[PDB]
Amino acid sequence: KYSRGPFSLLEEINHFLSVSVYDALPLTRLEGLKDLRRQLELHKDQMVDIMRASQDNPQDGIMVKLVVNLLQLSKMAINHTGEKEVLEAVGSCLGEVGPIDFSTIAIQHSKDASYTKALKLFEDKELQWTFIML
Amino acid sequence: LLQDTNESWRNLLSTHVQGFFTSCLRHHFFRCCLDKKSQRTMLAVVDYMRRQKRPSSGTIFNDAFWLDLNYLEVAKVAQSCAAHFTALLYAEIYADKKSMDDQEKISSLSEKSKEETGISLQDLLLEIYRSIGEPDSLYGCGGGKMLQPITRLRTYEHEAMWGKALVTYDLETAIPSSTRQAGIIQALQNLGLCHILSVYLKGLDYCPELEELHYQAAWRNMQWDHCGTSYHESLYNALQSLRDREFSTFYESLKYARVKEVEEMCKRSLESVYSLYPTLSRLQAIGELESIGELFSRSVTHRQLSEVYIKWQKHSQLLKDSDFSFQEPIMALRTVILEILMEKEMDNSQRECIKDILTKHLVELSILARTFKNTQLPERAIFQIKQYNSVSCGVSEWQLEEAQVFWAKKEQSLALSILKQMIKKLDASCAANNPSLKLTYTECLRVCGNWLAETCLENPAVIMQTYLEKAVEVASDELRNGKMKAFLSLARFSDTQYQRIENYMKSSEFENKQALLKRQRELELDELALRALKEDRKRFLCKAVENYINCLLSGEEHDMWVFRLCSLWLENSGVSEVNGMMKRDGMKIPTYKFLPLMYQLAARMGTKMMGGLGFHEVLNNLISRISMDHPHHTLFIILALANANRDEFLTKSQLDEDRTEAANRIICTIRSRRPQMVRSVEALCDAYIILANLDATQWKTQRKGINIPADQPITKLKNLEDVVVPTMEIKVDHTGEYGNLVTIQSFKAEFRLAGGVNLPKIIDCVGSDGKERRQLVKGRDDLRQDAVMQQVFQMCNTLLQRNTETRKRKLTICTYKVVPLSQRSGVLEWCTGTVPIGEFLVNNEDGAHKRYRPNDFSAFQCQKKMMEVQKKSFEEKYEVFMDVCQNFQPVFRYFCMEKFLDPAIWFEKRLAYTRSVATSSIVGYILGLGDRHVQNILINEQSAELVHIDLGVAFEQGKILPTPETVPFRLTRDIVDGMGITGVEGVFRRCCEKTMEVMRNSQETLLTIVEVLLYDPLFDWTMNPLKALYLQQQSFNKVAERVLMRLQEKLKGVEEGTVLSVGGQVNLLIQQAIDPKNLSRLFPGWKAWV
Amino acid sequence: FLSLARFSDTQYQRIENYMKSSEFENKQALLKRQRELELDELALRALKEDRKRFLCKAVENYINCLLSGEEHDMWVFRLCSLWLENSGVSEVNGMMKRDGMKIPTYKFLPLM
Amino acid sequence: ISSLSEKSKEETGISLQDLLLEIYRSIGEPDSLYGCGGGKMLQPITRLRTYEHEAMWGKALVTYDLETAIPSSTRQAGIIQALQNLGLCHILSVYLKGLDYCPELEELHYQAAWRNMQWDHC
Amino acid sequence: VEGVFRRCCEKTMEVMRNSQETLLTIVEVLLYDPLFDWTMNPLKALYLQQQSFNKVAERVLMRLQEKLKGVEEGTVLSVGGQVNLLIQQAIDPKNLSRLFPGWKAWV
Ligand SMILES: Nc1ncnc2c1ncn2[C@@H]1O[C@H](COP(=O)(O)OP(=O)(O)OP(O)(O)=S)[C@@H](O)[C@H]1O
Ligand SMILES: [Mg+2]
Ligand SMILES: [Zn+2]
Repeated sequence: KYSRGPFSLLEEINHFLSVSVYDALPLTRLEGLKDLRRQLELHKDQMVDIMRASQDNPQDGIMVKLVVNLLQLSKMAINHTGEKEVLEAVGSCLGEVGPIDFSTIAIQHSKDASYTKALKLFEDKELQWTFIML
Repeated sequence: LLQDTNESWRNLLSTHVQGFFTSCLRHHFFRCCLDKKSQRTMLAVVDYMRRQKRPSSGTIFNDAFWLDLNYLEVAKVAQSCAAHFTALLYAEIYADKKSMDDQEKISSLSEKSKEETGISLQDLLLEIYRSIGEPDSLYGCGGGKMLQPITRLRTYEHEAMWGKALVTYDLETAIPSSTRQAGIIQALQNLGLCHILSVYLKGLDYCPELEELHYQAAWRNMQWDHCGTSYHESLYNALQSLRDREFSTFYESLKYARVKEVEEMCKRSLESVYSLYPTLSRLQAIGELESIGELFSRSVTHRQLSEVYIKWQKHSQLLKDSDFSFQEPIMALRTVILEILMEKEMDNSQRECIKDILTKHLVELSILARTFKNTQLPERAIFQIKQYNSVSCGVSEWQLEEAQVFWAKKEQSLALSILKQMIKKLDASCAANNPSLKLTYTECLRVCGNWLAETCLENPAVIMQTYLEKAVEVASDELRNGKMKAFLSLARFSDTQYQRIENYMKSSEFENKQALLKRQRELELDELALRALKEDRKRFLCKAVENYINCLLSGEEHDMWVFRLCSLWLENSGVSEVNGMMKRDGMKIPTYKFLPLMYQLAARMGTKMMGGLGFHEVLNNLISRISMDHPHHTLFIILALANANRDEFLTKSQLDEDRTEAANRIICTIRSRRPQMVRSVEALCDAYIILANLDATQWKTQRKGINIPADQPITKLKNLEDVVVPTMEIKVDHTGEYGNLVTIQSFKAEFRLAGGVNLPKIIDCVGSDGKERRQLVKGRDDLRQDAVMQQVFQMCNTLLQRNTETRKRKLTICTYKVVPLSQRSGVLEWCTGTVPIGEFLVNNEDGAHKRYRPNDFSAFQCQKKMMEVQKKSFEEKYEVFMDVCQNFQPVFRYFCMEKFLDPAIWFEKRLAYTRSVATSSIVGYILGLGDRHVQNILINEQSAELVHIDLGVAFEQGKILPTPETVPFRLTRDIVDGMGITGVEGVFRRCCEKTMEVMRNSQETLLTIVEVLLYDPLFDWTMNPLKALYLQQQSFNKVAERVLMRLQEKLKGVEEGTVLSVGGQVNLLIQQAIDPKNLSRLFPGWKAWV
Repeated sequence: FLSLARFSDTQYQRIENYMKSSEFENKQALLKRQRELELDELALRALKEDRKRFLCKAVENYINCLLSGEEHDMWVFRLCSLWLENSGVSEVNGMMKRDGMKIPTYKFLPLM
Repeated sequence: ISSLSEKSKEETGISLQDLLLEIYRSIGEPDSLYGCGGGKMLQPITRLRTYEHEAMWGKALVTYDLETAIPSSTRQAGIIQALQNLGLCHILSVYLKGLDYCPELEELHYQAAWRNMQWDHC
Repeated sequence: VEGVFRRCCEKTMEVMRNSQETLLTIVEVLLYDPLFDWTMNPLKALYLQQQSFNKVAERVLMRLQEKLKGVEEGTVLSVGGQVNLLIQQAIDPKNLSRLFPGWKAWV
């Protein structure tokens, strides 16, 4: 993983989200959650830099995206074998960010980019229904 | 529904769906209390149907009614399902449909909806806006239920009016006991009445929320005796076990609290970001407690405590813009943590370090509470500091903080007495020789001098000689910052005295006194007094300029004071001392700080006063150094100065020729430094000028793009790697490297036309990367006014971003780079994705007023009627305008409805639009902006924000025109309609108030900037008969003085001889802008009906 | 009566200040340097008519206020200032002759 | 005054400023109390008296709650007076009930009882 | 001037502020009196120490309005701040030294 150079806080969070793109079960994310918490608590000047960089487009902010991803992951962990272990790790990582002003009011859930492009490919209403059903 | 005929399916489905939604809204009955899954399924069905184009084409509003639905019930159901944004959208749709239906035949709509459907529109809107969490929107919800005690209490809690909330909670008994007692406890806690709260809780001993507040008070007051687990109960148990050294229970309780808080948060629907903040604050507090757990577990060392305090300070810096309601519990927990650690130390060496850490934390808490206009908490923190940090030396920073706290409470006598006692003790103890106490001594002297100047309790001579000059003389990053602050304070006081002495010399009283003696020892006495006054004025000027120069050297926080420094230098050009100190120490100022004033500094240069201390020589040296350090920011301005009269040369006064000679000299110097870059920039400017002069009337009707003729030199230019794209904004670099910047590569062959009288040309410039930028090349037009107006807009944007309240709301002014090239030639950035509001609204082919409401009057009819009624009296104008407005309804609310189908995105874009309108209106009023017609305002399709263009008319020069402009800004019916159902109420009014407050707090900076701009010789801003005729198809010194006085009155709030608050001034501006009486008298080309 | 008189006086003073303002002089001078002249004449006549109407309403309500009671006898100064400045206005003189002569005489003593 | 006051305190043990403040407080003239100034104004009791003179009952209540070195009877009397003068009748009654767990204390209790029409207490 | 004097000055200035319109009307009536020669002339100036009228009257009226509103040196001031400015200007030894000897500033 650490080939071609080390990772910064922004790169670590991007890697965490990219891994989070596909998640079979919430319990498999415990070690990644612990590593993310350690990285967040180790570097906060880089967190200030990230917040400053995301000022221009607060909607695409990395920190609010990470927070909503963690919240969705905790939602998916309800009523499972590793419910409390995942919840503790999520709370541990959310304690690092704290109540930062994200300059957003609307939570934007992650949406697949390929799905939207595939929908745009079809120009007929009947074809789109076929694609979605298949 | 797609293949439905005779509307049988439509009627059946509409009836059944309406029955289902009505059944969902009951409360058992025969059919009620349906599961939320079915309600969500039906809401998804409705949302899917809303986004589908109907077979009869039409509009999005038409597409919303696939089925005949009562959207108020659907909105209420969506609100019950925690889908707040779609609930608001459906409520807006229902209101619009009800208005449209009524026109065929909020309070009135609310009572009607209550009469038939049993649901009040105003109450539903209030509930939705409360659930969303936006603070400004709550103000404009309605006025029907303002008298109810619950609404008043919620308003008081929102505004942190804790005394009013406490009084109302005590007074009202009809409120349920649980809510009443919870509010009383919260208000008592927020007022710092900890002992009163404890005794009140003891009295109540004669619901889970009561125990929750009990535990919160117990852990906040460190009682340690009051004994599913809740949050504050877990925190109290963890603190008790931490004191008892039971680490296992401590960690177990913290883990349980983490799990419970995260589970409670994730159980919610997670619609708005504002619902996440309290959970984040609680999790941060738990994390900090767990962090100190290990520090308590092992041996305590000074390095570990310093590191944990540094971590706390960094993570608090992360929370700079957070609300006080989220920062305060964390600070309280930190204070309790430090107090417990100090209690359980039993080691004198570490106890002193813990005491220092606690003192620093409490000073920071006092500062934070003062920044939020809170007064009880700073006093409590100072009391705690006194309790722990018992003082006998009598000199400390926390005493200065106590003086600041007392000043914040309007008790100026106590603060001044404390600060003077500190000053005398510092003077007696040592002659400012202790390195630790130098900063405190300087800060105390500076603050006391400023306070005495503010309260007018001491004469200027005593204040200058005893406090400010002494503070400068007393005075390593902290020392540098203190030096900068002291220099700024001394410069400001000297400038104030110099301005007072100059105002007296220029006043009418002085001239009357002089003329009285005009009609023998009296003349000698007058001459002596005049000489003494001139000497004092020169001394104050020299001191102010020197201290401004010193302030600019030692810091960067006060950079905007370069405007005042340059104004002082320019006005007193003939003074040798000012020129001498600008030559000696002024040149040591970093060059990038002069960039905002580059236009004025370049326009002021000449070749008349040449000498060792001559003004022109020093100015030329400064300009040369600035251009050498930042060639990308200044070369275009200097070259445009040199190429003022190159248009006629390319096609086929003493001040002007001196300016041209100076520009040529600077160009020669830069070319001697960088020849290739200068040559390439000159070639690019020549190509741009030649392109502008090209006739375009041949392809006037063409709109598909025109190939640039091969004879144009612009096509030949290729791979200019030493030239950056002129229309692209460049970040200022303190270092002069500028290694990685996008450079011009080529120009696309095709060019388009944007319309208008002069037919400007749009061209595409592909840079070093694949991206290309569209540029608008304008000929036979002056863009320097636009450039300076954009400079003003950038300064105002800096002011708005600096202030916390305007930074949180993202209040900004949209700007575009303008690069003037000659007297009548220039190039400016073309905004991408922006369409004029007039093009969207009153287009003849596919305008919004035609697609929606096709039975109303056309824009042509309205324009014809308003032009016909031009010659008649005011009564006829008013009657015709009212008749037109009756038959021309606003349509602009559909822009965001049709461009953004997602309710959350739609809400965000509408809020951005409202904030942009408020900021632009306030900023334009402050600058006296005019000619704000429909074609001069653009709206970005992606962001739904407004961009103001064509900045030629400003400083209230439109009121001198025939048919004068009688509105501060454009607030017509379409603009207000775009804001939503609430209109100007709510978000718009509060954003206007915030912007006006920021303008008021920075009146001196704005006044200095405008004074520098207006007195620029090349800035043509005064209205002339030729420009007046074109717009609608020395006296300069006194005009500028009158304009500056009017601007100062605007900034101070003086309207027609009466001083007004920010809210009152905003209320006056809004009512003047929306008044149909003023709108009827306006020019028909302004299109007030739109 | 006092409230109505005060509001009318405020409006009249606003129109007088605008007429005496430097912005009005600048607009007139700029126009000097032909439908614009006709529009300016119409606007000036309308402004003068509004000023006269506001002055008449203010004077009438001041006179009515002085008749009703003695709590606001200090406004005779404002009433007489309005009368003296607009001495050529026939309506003000008529109002002073008809209802101004029904005011008690002792209220005019301070500015005798 | 300050130099004279400190010299007099050094020689005869009497502070001129404090004596003047006591005399002016005994006289009763309101505007005269602002003439006396010095380092004694920062004492909590002087600030509380100034607050009560100006009827700034919120500041007086906050200061009475915050300061603990003040004698208990004076603290309780000031707290009760500030609570009553702010209209917080219910809060005052619950505070008095909590205090159950001095002749001035029962005097204030009787005043609150007759003001609040609490006829049950005897 | 730190006791009764300052508070009485504040009360009187507050009364003057609350009745700015009344005082302005009274002074407007007085200043336009044809027989009231309030303006200064060189004869009176020489005797004291051994149209333009409309402009000076308007300037005096606007200065009085500024005083009544509280605007000093272009800055709006509270009653206490204005009284503080007036007292410190009156007791200023520099202004007293610059005054005419017949005024007897030392007395
Ligand atoms: N920065 C810009 N971005 C996008 N469009 C622009 C910009 N500046 C000007 N335009 C458009 O260019 C056209 C003409 O611009 P103007 O500078 O207003 O020309 P003009 O001299 O004002 O003639 P007009 O507009 O017919 S009165 C209009 O359609 C404007 O909307
Ligand atoms: Mg235009
Ligand atoms: Zn039911």
